[PDB]
Amino acid sequence: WAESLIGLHLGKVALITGGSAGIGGQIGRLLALSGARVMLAARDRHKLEQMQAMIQSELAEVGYTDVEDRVHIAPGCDVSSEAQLADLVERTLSAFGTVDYLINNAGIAGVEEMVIDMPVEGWRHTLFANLISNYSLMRKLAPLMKKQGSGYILNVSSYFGGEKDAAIPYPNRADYAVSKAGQRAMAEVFARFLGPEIQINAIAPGPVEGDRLRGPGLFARRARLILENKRLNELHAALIAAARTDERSMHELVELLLPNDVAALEQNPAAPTALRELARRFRSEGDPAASSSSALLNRSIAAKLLARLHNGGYVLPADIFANLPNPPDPFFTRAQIDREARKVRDGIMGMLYLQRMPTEFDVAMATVYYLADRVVSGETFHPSGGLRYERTPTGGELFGLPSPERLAELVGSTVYLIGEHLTEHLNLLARAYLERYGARQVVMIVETETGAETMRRLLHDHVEAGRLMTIVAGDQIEAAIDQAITRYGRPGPVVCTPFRPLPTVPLVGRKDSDWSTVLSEAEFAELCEHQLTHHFRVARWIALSDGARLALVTPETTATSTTEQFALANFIKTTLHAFTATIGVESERTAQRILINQVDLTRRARAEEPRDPHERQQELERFIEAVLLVTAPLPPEADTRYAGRIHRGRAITV
Amino acid sequence: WAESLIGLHLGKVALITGGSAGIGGQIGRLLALSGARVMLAARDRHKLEQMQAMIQSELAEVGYTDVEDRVHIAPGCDVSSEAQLADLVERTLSAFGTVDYLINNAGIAGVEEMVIDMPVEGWRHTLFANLISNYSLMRKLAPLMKKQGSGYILNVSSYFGGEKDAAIPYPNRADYAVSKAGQRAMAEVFARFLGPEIQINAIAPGPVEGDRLRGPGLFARRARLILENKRLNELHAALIAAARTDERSMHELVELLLPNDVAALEQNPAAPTALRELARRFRSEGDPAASSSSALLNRSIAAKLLARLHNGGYVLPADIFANLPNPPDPFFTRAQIDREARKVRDGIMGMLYLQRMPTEFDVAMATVYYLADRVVSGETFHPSGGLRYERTPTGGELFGLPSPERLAELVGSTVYLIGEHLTEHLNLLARAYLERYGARQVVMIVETETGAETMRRLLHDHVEAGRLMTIVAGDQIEAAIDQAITRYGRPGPVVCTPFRPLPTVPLVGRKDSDWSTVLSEAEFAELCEHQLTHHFRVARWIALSDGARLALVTPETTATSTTEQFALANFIKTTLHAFTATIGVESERTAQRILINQVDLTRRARAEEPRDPHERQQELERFIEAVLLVTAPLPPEADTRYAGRIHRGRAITV
Ligand SMILES: NC(=O)c1ccc[n+]([C@@H]2O[C@H](COP(=O)([O-])OP(=O)(O)OC[C@H]3O[C@@H](n4cnc5c(N)ncnc54)[C@H](OP(=O)(O)O)[C@@H]3O)[C@@H](O)[C@H]2O)c1
Ligand SMILES: NC(=O)c1ccc[n+]([C@@H]2O[C@H](COP(=O)([O-])OP(=O)(O)OC[C@H]3O[C@@H](n4cnc5c(N)ncnc54)[C@H](OP(=O)(O)O)[C@@H]3O)[C@@H](O)[C@H]2O)c1
Repeated sequence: WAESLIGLHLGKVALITGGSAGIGGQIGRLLALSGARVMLAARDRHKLEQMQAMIQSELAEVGYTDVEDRVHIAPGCDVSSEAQLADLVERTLSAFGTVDYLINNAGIAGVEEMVIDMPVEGWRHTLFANLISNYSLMRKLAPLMKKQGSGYILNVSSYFGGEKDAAIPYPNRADYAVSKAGQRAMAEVFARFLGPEIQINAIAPGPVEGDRLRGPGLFARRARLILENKRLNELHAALIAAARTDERSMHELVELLLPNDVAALEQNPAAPTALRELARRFRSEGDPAASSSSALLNRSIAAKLLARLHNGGYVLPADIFANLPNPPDPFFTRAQIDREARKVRDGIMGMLYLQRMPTEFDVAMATVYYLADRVVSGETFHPSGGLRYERTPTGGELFGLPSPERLAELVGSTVYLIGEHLTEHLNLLARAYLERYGARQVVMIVETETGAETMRRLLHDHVEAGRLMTIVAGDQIEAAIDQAITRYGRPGPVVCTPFRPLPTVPLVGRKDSDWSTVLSEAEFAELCEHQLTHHFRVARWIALSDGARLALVTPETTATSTTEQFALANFIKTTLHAFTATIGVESERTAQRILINQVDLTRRARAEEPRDPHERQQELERFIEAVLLVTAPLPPEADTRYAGRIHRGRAITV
Repeated sequence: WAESLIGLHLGKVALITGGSAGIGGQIGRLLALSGARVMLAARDRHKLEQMQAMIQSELAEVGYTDVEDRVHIAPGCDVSSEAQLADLVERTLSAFGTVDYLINNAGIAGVEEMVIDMPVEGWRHTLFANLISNYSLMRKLAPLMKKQGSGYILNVSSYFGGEKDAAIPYPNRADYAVSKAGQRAMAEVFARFLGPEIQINAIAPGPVEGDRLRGPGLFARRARLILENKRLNELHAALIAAARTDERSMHELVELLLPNDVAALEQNPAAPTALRELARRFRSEGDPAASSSSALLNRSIAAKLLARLHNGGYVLPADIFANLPNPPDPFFTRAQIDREARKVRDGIMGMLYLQRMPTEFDVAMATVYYLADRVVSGETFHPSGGLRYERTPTGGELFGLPSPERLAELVGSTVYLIGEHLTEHLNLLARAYLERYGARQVVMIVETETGAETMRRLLHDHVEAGRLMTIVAGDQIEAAIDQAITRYGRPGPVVCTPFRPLPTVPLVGRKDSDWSTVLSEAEFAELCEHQLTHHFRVARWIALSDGARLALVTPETTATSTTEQFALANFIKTTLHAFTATIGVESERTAQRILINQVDLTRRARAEEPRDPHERQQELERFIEAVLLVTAPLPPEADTRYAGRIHRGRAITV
């Protein structure tokens, strides 16, 4: 079977991250059988040595000599650490010289939580390990590839990273979905800069049979979260619903859960109907051996609940769940978790056209044959069948304005605008809301005092009339939104624009250059912070603000933007669609059920941009219409199952 | 080099259409070296024998025995002929038994004209050869594949067939682009039915170095058309412009071109400014050795011009260009055609990220490795780099209503509605136009008298008031539009809905069945006639009707549509986007510059469909808004280069 591999990749040096197990282990193994010298990078030393030994043995059986020189290892390499990536490259270069193939395979599962329960640092950690690491390794190895006249960058993405012009929601996995989408987008936008010497593609496999999924594996962990998230979401919504029709504070309502007894809560006449009906449901649909049928929650679900309530603005002591009786193990039975795990597996098998999952060997084989193709760049290869998940087309240009009825509902509204560098857009938008649609007030949340002064001057008349308020956020956007809430009231429309413009630096260096001016690894992390994390932070906080309609706005491209700006802006556009689409679906699972959509100021081609002042004014009017379409209120009566998903997770191009 | 191929496809029977040359010749050759028994199908016998001999010789050099049994030929096989496809299968089955791989490689260039100059039969011929032939061959070979428990259908599509959720315009190649898009869509929708036994994918190569493109090849033919279409479009527009400001009939204006002398026309004081400025330009920008600088046209361009004028409704004798002096050869010089051909080549090389074209061997190699992958279905593999052409995202759901100003311009308008089976949609739309937007009249163009009576009854009040007229088109839609023009005046909005519903037959048969109830090869041709050719015919005619705004409406899917209806409707949706996007770009090249866009009543998932009467009414209101958005007039002042392309070739999902 290995005879088709002999000489396929002979004379090539390949670097494989996550090379000690899974798909990466198989890629490294098959590249070695193909004639390549491979460097396998991962954290655990033993796992790497075991894999190195297995490959070296196979290579000897096949007929290779000096097998120790063909398979090297780089232990203690966590891809989320920049210093560890710099050490990887130095170790690889000293061992084999110039790297031909950079296989960006490592990809952590991530936080595995809904955005509202996702810590910001946990989201940053996923981006560092799965996305930023890919640029960092390319930045270090592409100068040597360009100098020798050839190279290959392969990013191992996923079916759940979506596609060109379509986003795929991945509920509970937004950080992961964004990182996968960014790996594909990197191949798409850097292709033109890296060519003709370097090829850059992505692989997007569908679900793969192996340790990651089988194990507690991804399926078993997803099963436990389904049951944990079900208990959390049901408690959260019922407490929010009770708060609307009850005189007691959230503190007093949460106190009713302290005996942590499902039966006692159901039988409590002093408890609101919403909480009593909830207790009825827990005992009625639960496993009697599971303590989750007799107890409302454990300290872990209690901590997730408290954090949601605190983020939502409810005043509760941090020690409210300190004396909470801990339920005896198991909270969820083996029977419950296994039933849920098999339902996850069956659902995936039913979606696959071939009704079978590939093995890691199957994916790696297809990838290794694909790597021999020298005439393709900027593409996403699908080595295995994808699912039947919802695809959200991104980039619709033909749209109108919402109905006059929806527009009339903006009269007396509270509008929040977030931004700084887009001064024209912010001034035009605040004026349309106050002058055309009779909004009561606009709260202009800027980054700096210089930004606050620029806006107060541009909007002087509305400032003096008390119609426009300014807040300086700095790097504390959540606390600034909390200041906006206490001081001016909860918002209706929320327009989130980036505080920073895109950088204007080269994306590749000249063949004989040191690449010293090229976008650094730190600058790429900064692009992600300002153009991705910025919106994630706002969306995470605004998702618990009842009645909000959030518009996530991407950077602006013009007829005079540099080619590098076009690349980075299109990289952002695509990566953010994954986030917008995922949180769009997650919103339906919460009691607030806010609207979240994306308005794109970025286009693919320079030719499509306005060229004269009339065309510029048309573009600026389209921006107002696009923002109004996603921020006008969708009446409760109209928010049906059908119309609800139409008004969430969409992206429109100005 | 062939050692990596040994045993890769051993024990497989492959059928390759267009197997005597190009990419197909290389696929057959490489499949044979891989261990497969190959049947090569094409028209010319000599070309097939030459290829068969070359492969058999290589096979012997590599070490194979009984080489004559491994490579067979099927001459006189034109894929556009159904009878010839039935003979192909019988010949292949008798030679090697069950076919494992059906390689649908044959793909004719097509008509190579703008839609307005594209004969309807020429468009049908491309669909028969490039698309219908693919279903026909699958219909004959898939029962044997399913019975043996394995099979593979590979459709050779193109980069110019677009992608999932994105259309790519291919000006002058609409028939070809549609056929390519349909080959990809076939893989996408049949995957779930054909699995788990049969795999179905498409390959979408970008431009390929070879005889097709080099030759007179595709580049040289495209160069000659650029110069021919330039002379035709410039003459056509100038004659249309002159007709607006001149007292003379089109007949009398065309008479000024009869001396066929560029100099005499420029120097003619009796000729309108538009024609005199045009003559100035021909002499000024022309090659002096080319008779196109001294003569206005030849009989070929004169025939294309006359046909446009006749289709546009101008009264001219068929013999107007009978006595036209024929210009001496060359009409366009070698220097002119070569300059244009190299500009086509340079433009393609500049768009390719790798700045190089693959060879036929490169594409075929990548394809043959791809064919070994057993764990992927419903995908489009890109074996070579694509261009940087405009991508039109298709399926935007978030849209509003046009401005009240644009809406107010519908007062007193002439509306044409084309349809029959969508009775609810036609009645609702005609009522909105007449009752809500004060349109003067609606002309309801149906297929049959039974359809006319159904509509006259549903719209009885508007019929009696003289506000709703009915026309019975039959299979003569162009003549019916001409009857509408003479009798009721030229239209503003034109809503083109299919006359026929989608069939409700199985798409695959049971493993042990005869497949006798499965959608036949004739029924698939009929689907294409009613759901693709129907809109093409209307769009081809309406493109010359000044002031028209055309909406192409796809079939309807509901929460109760069969799974087969969902597949065929999604097949249509995607295939039509290619047409809409192409004609969208072509419209800018004409003097009429009408709007053409697509409104989709088809969705990908059943779950997205309305489930109750309230959700159904919301869906029906969205249909009205979507149609209004594409049929409200775009004022001349607003039709800028920027805003013009935004309002053409788009597709929105209801
Ligand atoms: N499995 C699927 O169904 C599937 C489908 C589509 C896409 N993918 C993608 O395919 C890639 C590989 O997936 P897989 O299934 O092979 O995953 P896996 O089994 O989890 O991969 C584990 C490998 O990655 C290493 N690794 C884990 N965390 C690391 C870190 N922080 N830094 C460096 N190495 C690390 C592991 O060793 P250490 O723990 O010692 O570091 C081991 O070598 C990922 O990019 C994933 O997103 C997977
Ligand atoms: N070339 C490119 O740049 C490119 C790029 C993307 C996609 N494609 C696609 O790739 C496929 C093959 O293209 P190619 O470049 O190899 O084309 P090609 O050189 O024109 O292919 C010619 C081959 O097809 C046969 N053929 C032509 N018309 C036929 C008909 N009516 N019935 C049966 N066989 C017929 C020819 O033999 P006879 O004349 O004897 O019949 C010969 O075997 C097509 O589907 C094309 O759309 C090509």
